[PDB]
Amino acid sequence: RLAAAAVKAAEWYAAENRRKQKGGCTAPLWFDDTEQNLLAREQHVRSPAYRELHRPALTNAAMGLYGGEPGFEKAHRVWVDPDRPHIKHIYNQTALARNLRYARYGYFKRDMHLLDVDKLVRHARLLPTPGRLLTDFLYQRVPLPDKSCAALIRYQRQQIEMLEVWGRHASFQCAVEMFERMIVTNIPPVEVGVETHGEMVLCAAACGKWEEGWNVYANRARELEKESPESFILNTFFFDALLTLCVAAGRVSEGIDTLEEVIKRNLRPRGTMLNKAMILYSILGEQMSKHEASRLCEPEEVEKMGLEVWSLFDFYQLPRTTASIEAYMRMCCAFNKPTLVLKAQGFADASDIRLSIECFHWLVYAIRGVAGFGDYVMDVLSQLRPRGLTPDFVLFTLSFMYCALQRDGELALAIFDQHFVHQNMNPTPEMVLLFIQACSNCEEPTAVMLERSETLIKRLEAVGSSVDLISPIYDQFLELCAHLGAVASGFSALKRIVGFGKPLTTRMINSLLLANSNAISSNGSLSMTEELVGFFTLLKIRPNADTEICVNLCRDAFGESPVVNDFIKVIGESLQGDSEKGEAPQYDEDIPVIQVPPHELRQLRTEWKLSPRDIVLRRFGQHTKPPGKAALDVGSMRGSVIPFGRSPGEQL
Amino acid sequence: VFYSFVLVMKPRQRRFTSQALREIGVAVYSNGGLIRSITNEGIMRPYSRFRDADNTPLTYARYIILQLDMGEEEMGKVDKIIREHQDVLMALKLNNLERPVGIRSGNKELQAAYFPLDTFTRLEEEINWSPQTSADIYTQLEMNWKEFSRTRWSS
Amino acid sequence: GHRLLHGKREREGSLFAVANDVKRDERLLRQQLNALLEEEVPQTPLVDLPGVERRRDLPADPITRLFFQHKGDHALYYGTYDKP
Amino acid sequence: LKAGLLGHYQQEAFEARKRFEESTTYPGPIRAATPGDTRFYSGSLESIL
Amino acid sequence: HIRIANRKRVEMFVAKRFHLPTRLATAAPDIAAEWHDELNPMHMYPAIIGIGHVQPVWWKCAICSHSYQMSVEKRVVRGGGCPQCVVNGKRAV
Amino acid sequence: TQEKLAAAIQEHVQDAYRFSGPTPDQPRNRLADPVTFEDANNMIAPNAPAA
Amino acid sequence: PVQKKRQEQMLYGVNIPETRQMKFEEQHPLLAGALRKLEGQPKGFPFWYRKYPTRRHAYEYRFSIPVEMLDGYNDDVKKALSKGMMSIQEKQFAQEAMYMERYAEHDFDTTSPAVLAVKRALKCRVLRNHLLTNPHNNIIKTVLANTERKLNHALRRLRKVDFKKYWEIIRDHDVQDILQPPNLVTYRQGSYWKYDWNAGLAISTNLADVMDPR
RNA sequence: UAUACAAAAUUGUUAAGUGCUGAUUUAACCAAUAAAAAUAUAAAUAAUUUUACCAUUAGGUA
Ligand SMILES: [Zn+2]
Repeated sequence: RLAAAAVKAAEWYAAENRRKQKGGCTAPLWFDDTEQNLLAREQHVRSPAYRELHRPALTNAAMGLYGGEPGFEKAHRVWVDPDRPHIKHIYNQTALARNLRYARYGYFKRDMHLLDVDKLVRHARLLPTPGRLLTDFLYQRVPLPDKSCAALIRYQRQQIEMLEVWGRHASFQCAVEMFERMIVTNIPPVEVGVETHGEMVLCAAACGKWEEGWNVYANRARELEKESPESFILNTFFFDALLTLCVAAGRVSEGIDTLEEVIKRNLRPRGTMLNKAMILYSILGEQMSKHEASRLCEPEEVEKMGLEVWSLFDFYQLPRTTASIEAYMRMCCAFNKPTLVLKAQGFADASDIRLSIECFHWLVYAIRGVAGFGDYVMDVLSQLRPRGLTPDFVLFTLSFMYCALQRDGELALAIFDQHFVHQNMNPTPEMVLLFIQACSNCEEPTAVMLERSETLIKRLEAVGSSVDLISPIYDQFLELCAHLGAVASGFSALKRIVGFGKPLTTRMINSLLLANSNAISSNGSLSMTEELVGFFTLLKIRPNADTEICVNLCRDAFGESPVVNDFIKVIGESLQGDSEKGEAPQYDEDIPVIQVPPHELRQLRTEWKLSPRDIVLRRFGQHTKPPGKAALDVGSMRGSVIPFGRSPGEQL
Repeated sequence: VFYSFVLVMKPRQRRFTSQALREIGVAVYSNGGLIRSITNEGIMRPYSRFRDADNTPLTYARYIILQLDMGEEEMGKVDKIIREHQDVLMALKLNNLERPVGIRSGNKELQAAYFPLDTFTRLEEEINWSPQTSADIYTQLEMNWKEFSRTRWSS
Repeated sequence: GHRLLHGKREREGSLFAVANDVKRDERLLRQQLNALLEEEVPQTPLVDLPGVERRRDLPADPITRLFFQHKGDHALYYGTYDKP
Repeated sequence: LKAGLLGHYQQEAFEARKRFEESTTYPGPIRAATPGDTRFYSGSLESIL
Repeated sequence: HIRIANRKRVEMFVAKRFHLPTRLATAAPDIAAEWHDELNPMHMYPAIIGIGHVQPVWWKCAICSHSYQMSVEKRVVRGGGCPQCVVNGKRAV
Repeated sequence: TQEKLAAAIQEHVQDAYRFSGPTPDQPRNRLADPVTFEDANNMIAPNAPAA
Repeated sequence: PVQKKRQEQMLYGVNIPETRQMKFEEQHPLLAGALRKLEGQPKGFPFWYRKYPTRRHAYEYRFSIPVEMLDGYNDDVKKALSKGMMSIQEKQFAQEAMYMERYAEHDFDTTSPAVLAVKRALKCRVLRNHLLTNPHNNIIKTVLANTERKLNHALRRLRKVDFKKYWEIIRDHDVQDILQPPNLVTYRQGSYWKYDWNAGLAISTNLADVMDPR
């Protein structure tokens, strides 16, 4: 419905423009909420006062003649705009012209009345906490406008998102206390505007409080807008904050409603807003797919809505970025459109898009249920290197997931042989399990697959792990040994299973029996059959129909031992009894294949919210304890430095 | 025990005290916490007291012990609620339970020579012994005292 | 597959047993590990004389050679005094 | 550059060359290409004659 | 560091600037007189809840008998009232 | 920006005034001008004599 | 003391001696143990000890308790030992253990260059987060400066010895310009690149693997 | 004139108390923080930042 809303808003805006032109000719069908701000900025920077204030230092000829005249012997004071510097390397580490110390908040306190709070927040050293900042501003009694209030709240929000997950509540309480102070401070004149409310919504989104953010601050902003006509107009920033909150809280219906409201209010959306809309549609599609797997907007309808969002992206002439490509790929993966995923990748690579590693994650995940793409996967992996990117464990896991789904095996073997071994990274249990599943379910497996599986298992055991996939990993390894005929390897993996302490499984014993059956050449005989068949009685493990089939195959492969015949009779009787008790014979269920999206693949990285600019600019006031007189002292230089000094040895 | 809390409250009516305790318990459960034990020590005679809600300097209060297993983020909220409750005259929080007090001050050898699991698994009563209890009682626990405590009034 | 061994500690294969510390002394631990690797089946122990790892490292002086024994790898980590 | 690390760098270069020869080896002879001309010669510039 | 009504631990300067004069029980006694003593949590009361508290709370009307949900900031700063009272006033006049 | 530019220009004017060297003492300025408050204030409007 | 704390945090029973009685247990027998009637009948030999060599392999529960040990225990005890009840130290160890699992060479590997880099970065993050709420801690400011310098050294060494992991870390954690020259005056004299030569990291690239040396 | 070589810690937290606007003094638990790149010959391995009431001030009246 978003495309219909867009065209309806465009035609209504055109009709209103024509009506007002007649009352009072091409005009945009929408309204830009940032054009007036950029125009004001351009006028400000082109104003003569700004150009005169921010001017280059006077040359020696401009200052005067030669030197020695006080006042005209050095260039006068030079002021620089940090956001748009007219010089390079604003700061310097000379001896007599150090200006880094002159950039802390104490020096700007003097001109706090004319101060731009956003500029102060972005460019200052040893700033106090935002609460103390607001307290100092109120103590100085300056008329804080909406921009200043929003800048203070944005500084608080930066602190919130910098802090850890389990340390957000105190910062959010500080933010709400600051909001209350701003509301109740009548003097000096302090206004809480749409931008400030949007920043509070952003704080609520960063903390993770949908109930505290959507029903409180957005509601307050809407009430202010309806109470005061045109004095509290909602910009694109407020709705961007609303969409951020919806994405953070998982709300999809509210996000769609907010985007539809933006479209209807006859103002153009933002690229970030459209990316958030695509993310919400992807979440809805994933939920629908989960519901269908368990087995309510129609899947075709949600696919059409995603397509019309992508169309609106160019309808409003909004440039697409890497985040846009990632969101569209995620939405298409949720809607199962690998052709559109590939088309989007081609379009991104066409004009100018720096494809991130997540884009290739989605590319590999999109074709998981499609055959005849192993060469495409290999070419993607090869092309990763020229793009400045390197494959990681997540991408290798996705590739091996594709290999296991397509049960090709040769592709997984080639990938491991020519991409992974060069990485020298620790494999993950999911990666190893997927590799072994592909190498076992493939057709015509080879001994090199067994060697690679053993190498991967050894490396996984040598490295650490937190998850526990040991039982399925060894079960698939035993199935591979069954398909290959490696009875010795299958029997030796039992020692590893015992060392891990995991109990044996009827599926594992069936794999051992199948290995004995199809290892006529290498080794195996009636003695091996008896030794394997003595497990069900001794280990009290229930037999199975696959067990009966495997033991009959082993019987036909080697001969007729009386113990084997008695076991066959008793297992036939037990299977008949189980069929009488139930309706269908039991069977060894296959191990499920992981098909989870890459965004929930157990990322092995929490968060690093570090800033190289702050580290180099020594924000927060780092200290190094420099050396003292040791470097400065050089001794007496009356004579030359000779060995053993001037007076070698002395007696007191 | 993760956290202990001793609440000194004004001896209001039974319904009001029950409502306050119910609110505390509901807050603890809603913040993803667990209550090991909640006990009422009755109304005692403190040496000095001064109410905050009623501003009456009178010596009459009730003591309550509350054992909790909650994370720091939610324990902050619970502590704020307890301290801001009008009925709670004075709340003291014992967080020095999983680690013995002043091992660092005691000795460097004892700084890393303690096992937190024993203190964590034991209740607050075993961590801080009451005057009436004794290791004699503790040893009587495993001595089959039922079959022996039969002639305790033979004289 | 190549792992660069940067520094003399990594070239000499320090265990770095101490958690998150690379500049910690390790000679005592290595000496005790070699003592464990020693065998108490005829099992002749090794004398306390300072030894060399290679037979070619024995001193050319015949008298001095009596004070040195050829120990394969237990000759390393010799000495009682630590760095002053 | 510091000259005290020359011996260590020589040792590392020798080890790297030995590892290269041991592992990569030489996969067949390569036909020698005829060398071209170098623009960068020493001395003053020469006349176009 | 002082405690508001010996309850709310806050810093001295911020308390003297903002916290102390912005309490509902202190700044607006008439508004605080309508506080609901049963539906509201026992840890929330006008002696510690400020004027700008945006989270809605329960109000018991004084003119009529009606318990409603309104935020303190809306009731004090922006101006709020009893929905039943305002609808009855609309019906009458 | 207007006020900041004015302050910067005043700082530059102080730097230029530094060329003049140390300032002379009060009596030079005091004897420089024999002007009175009467001539100072008659420029705007003539105030009536006190009654 | 700091090394003892780190060793206890990384390993399971280093503080327990052969006699199985710590010094604190020697001096305070009552505070160390209590009397419990129920015998440890369910608790036999741990047949799953092969998969938990160090504490970093079990950062899912409090006190690094393996999941298998909580079998005959109530869901209340499971929730009490769940992730939400972990302390700040436990959560920081969980983060560093995740990074060690990602970039470890073996089970007891805590001194890999990548592990050192990530630990320095985490320490810098913790110190900066502390200074965010306590901007008047001079000792913490100095410690943060020292930790940042150490992180820079670790990152340069990791970049020179193993570029794959360094690039992966940079891309994952979005610190692209974490290694940048401070001053143009010194940079244009080649003192930022002379660090690689002075640190013994000049010739270490394996040119054949990444390019053509011809 | 030239030369003679003339971590018992910090920040925060909390409790009491004096003051009576800033202020304001002590004590305690808890939280965070101690080591971790190459080399001693390596000729600059090193940063450019941080920190009650009066009388006279200890005398009276209350
Ligand atoms: Zn009413």
